[PDB]
Amino acid sequence: APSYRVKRMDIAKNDEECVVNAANPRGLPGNGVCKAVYKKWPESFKNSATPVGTAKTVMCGTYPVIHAVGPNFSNYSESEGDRELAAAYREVAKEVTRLGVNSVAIPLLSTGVYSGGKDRLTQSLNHLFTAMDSTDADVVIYCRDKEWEKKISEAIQMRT
Repeated sequence: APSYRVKRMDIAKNDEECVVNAANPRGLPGNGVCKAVYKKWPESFKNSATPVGTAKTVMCGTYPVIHAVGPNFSNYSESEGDRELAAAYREVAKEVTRLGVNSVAIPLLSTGVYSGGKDRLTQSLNHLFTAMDSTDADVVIYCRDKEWEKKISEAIQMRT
């Protein structure tokens, strides 16, 4: 079983053994988290395009960057987007297990510019939990908003 913590800081500064990028299907530098990952690990974007609902790892030496493509809710129904978001997280979990890493830095997928204007903290975080519960990794969730940090921490505390 995994452990979970939350940090309010730039995920490009993580101290974990791998990072999950909030990637786009074209493999482009993007904005937000995706652009912060591109700035720190630009070589991880070599042939990183992957479809919505999937994850694709590009290694930077022995440091994995796991590009996870959540849906943009502006282009999906709520129910189809929800399924694709759950799927992206399941694919992250499978990659984390395959890579044998002890810890993983992970942002909340399909928030911000992919959220369709809606607050998707609970939705996205719950799909993260469901997927990562199948691993034994130390999971560190990264956010930038102080209010989201508090809500993620409270959600973590009331699972155990």
